[PDB]
Amino acid sequence: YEHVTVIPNTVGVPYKTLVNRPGYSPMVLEMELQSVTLEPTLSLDYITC
Amino acid sequence: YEHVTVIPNTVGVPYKTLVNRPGYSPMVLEMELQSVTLEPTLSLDYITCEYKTVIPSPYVKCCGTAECKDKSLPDYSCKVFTGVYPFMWGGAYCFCDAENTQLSEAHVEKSESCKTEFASAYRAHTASASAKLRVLYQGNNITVAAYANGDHAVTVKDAKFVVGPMSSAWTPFDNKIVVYKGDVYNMDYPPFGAGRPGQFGDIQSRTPESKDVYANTQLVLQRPAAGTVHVPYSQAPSGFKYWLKERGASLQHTAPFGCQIATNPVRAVNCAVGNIPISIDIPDAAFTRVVDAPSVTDMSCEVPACTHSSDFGGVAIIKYTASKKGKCAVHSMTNAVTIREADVEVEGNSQLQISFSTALASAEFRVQVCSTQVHCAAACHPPKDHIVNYPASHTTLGVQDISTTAMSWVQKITGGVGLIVAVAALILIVVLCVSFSRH
Ligand SMILES: *[C@@H]1O[C@H](CO)[C@@H](O)[C@H](O)[C@H]1NC(C)=O
Ligand SMILES: *[C@@H]1O[C@H](CO)[C@@H](O)[C@H](O)[C@H]1NC(C)=O
Repeated sequence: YEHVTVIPNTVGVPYKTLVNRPGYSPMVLEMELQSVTLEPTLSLDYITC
Repeated sequence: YEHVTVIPNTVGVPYKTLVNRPGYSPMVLEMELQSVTLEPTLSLDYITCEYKTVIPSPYVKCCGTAECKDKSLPDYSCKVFTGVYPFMWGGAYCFCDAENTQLSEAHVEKSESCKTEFASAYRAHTASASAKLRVLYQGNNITVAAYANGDHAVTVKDAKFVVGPMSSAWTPFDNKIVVYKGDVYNMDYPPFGAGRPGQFGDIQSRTPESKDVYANTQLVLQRPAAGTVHVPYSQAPSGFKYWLKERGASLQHTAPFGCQIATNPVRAVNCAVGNIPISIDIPDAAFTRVVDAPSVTDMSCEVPACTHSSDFGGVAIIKYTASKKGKCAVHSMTNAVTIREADVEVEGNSQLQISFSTALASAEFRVQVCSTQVHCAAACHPPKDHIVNYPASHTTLGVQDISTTAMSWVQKITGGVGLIVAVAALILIVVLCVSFSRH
């Protein structure tokens, strides 16, 4: 019951995914991105003022 | 009619049987065997238990020489030791210095525990089989029971029937069996009066209250220490008392085909071996005339979803047109497909949905609904799960097993060479017939 799919990294575009498990009515799920955050690991060297 | 059928000895799989009386609507009877018990004939050989070493006070013969008296006790042991000078709290028990002797005597008996704590050695030879069968007869579940030898007719609700004899005579019990409280062991116990010391059967009696007993315990009395009043003797390590350690595994776990062993009485339950014949006679009152049953037309079958699995993974919707309201029997003419439902209520121009089990990936099968066959073409998919906790019910499949594209593929692969062989034969013929007009 694990469905693996690949969606483009674009916010605000609804994507349709069809899960068809045999003997069950097909189901379409719409997926929507809202934010993709890239948090880098920071290391403070020094400050200036 | 008198209907004879053979069903496999497997618990939890319901089998449907089609009774076809000419001029009468077919009748489907659903039978499922609940339990099959194999109670073997028991012959009590003997009982064994813990012994008790009865050791009386030693006969100290002071200033004299003691004499052993010959008694007929089992494992009777007596030994006279010379030159004993035993000491008590206030010195020597004997006035004489050296001519005093110690007579040591000992004998073995059954312990009291023999009435409660005991092992029995039985001789099992033949088993009487009996079965309890549930039959879906006329919309009702009826439960019957009879011994499956083929010579016990049971008539319930006007249905006369007899069961067995079993096709296979296999039994999990051997000739020699040993029974202890709730555990049964297949063991070649030593015969009665020939036990070995330190082994199973060192002390044997015939019944829990008998008075004579056989014993082979190797009791050997040793010489007592100087000035010590005690009775040293060689220990008799009871084979029964440590029998409870090297037992291994009882037959409950080791018997093949999943036989369950119970005691009081000892019996083998649900031994999945072979098939069983059952003959059921029933007069015409259960039967319904072909004219009295509704007829049908314009039958079509569609399988919108099918998966070949242990459960009812196939569902088929049959659109039809009938003539009147009534009960109709459904039966598969193909052994590879099994329908859960046996009887349906037909009305008119309606449609029916049935659940079926199959092991074949494709299923081209004809179903005789209301004494009329309809062909259904299906394709079934493998299931996601590998382990089921209940056994399958669609197991009847072999090597001539129809499938999907496969047989078209083996057709397309069989583009043989016989055309090229024929044109080479033509060349050979036209060479021979230049001068082969005679032979
Ligand atoms: C219980 O003990 C009685 C007497 O000691 C004996 O006759 C009987 O077989 C025993 N039953 C069980 C189930 O142990
Ligand atoms: C008969 O018993 C079986 C199992 O208990 C059940 O599935 C079936 O519906 C019953 N049928 C009737 C008519 O009682």
